[PDB]
Amino acid sequence: NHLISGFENFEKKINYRFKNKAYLLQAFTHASYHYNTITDCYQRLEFLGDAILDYLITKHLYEDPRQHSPGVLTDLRSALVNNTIFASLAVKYDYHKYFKAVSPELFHVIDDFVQFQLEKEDIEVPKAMGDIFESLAGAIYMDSGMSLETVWQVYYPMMRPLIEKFSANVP
Amino acid sequence: NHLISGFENFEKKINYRFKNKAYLLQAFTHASYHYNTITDCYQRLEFLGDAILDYLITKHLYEDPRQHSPGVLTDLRSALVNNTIFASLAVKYDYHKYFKAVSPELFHVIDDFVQFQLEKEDIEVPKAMGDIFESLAGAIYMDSGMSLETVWQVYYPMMRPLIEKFSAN
Ligand SMILES: [Mg+2]
Ligand SMILES: [Mg+2]
Ligand SMILES: [Mg+2]
Ligand SMILES: [Mg+2]
Repeated sequence: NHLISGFENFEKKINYRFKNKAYLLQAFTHASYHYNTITDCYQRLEFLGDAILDYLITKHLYEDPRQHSPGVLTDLRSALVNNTIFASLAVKYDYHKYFKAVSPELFHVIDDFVQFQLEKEDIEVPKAMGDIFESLAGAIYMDSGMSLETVWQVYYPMMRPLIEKFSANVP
Repeated sequence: NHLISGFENFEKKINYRFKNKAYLLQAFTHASYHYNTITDCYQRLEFLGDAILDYLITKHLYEDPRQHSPGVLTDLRSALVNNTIFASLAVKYDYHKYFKAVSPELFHVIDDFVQFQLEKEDIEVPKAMGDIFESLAGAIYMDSGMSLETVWQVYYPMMRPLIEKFSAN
């Protein structure tokens, strides 16, 4: 191994410590990362985290005292639950530094996207960065004994600025 | 009281008795149903129910001991969480008999779909039936104090046949 080396720094950035680091490793393992022979890649956990985040965001929007009407609920959800915004948040919280892959093509797309985001429509969005925003939510869920509340404790702080920005002026 | 007349039979069909029948009424109230001026229409409950069902079905699929691959999980979820399957289940459980709306076109589309399902690509699927499969889940969630487990106690029995069938194919 060197597989889990360095993960403590990520845990500090999102403020969550894994009990079973295998979940965190799985979350960050791309299908091309053949050097990880101890867990699967992140796809199963992405499948799970995807629905988890959809539910948590939906619930938050539904409960917001601003009492959005249905068309607005729908627009807000569309704008907060999509691969592009999930990627932008992943790179904002350094997920790309712990991602594991073997892909010069991913490197290129991620690198351009990360640069472009820091200076902030035809920039290519790296879908994998959105996918690990989802997979990590799944990992946290699984690590905490299937606790939605733990996931939201971690994820709400990262999403709150866009939630507030969009809920004041809906795209 | 005019508005909730006969809802006790629906409650028996799905095996859930509402603590506050307002949520049941709201779940079945289409935006066109101008006679109801005591609750909102179903759309806010549909918004919530939609994500609730996607979570519960995703979770079920992920936990299945066959350890479906990602590709399979994704295909099963698409086959199980779509407006058409939801509309077919709503109708199978008589949701259409309690739907409140003012729209001949909608009821015509529902009638034809209900018939087509009894006779069982061409047929028009009434989106509103899928929408109220979602809204009722949202309603049960609210009525039960935002309990995901109560929703699934009601909804799993309705979905199990299709979950088991698609999961074997
Ligand atoms: Mg989703
Ligand atoms: Mg994804
Ligand atoms: Mg949905
Ligand atoms: Mg719907």
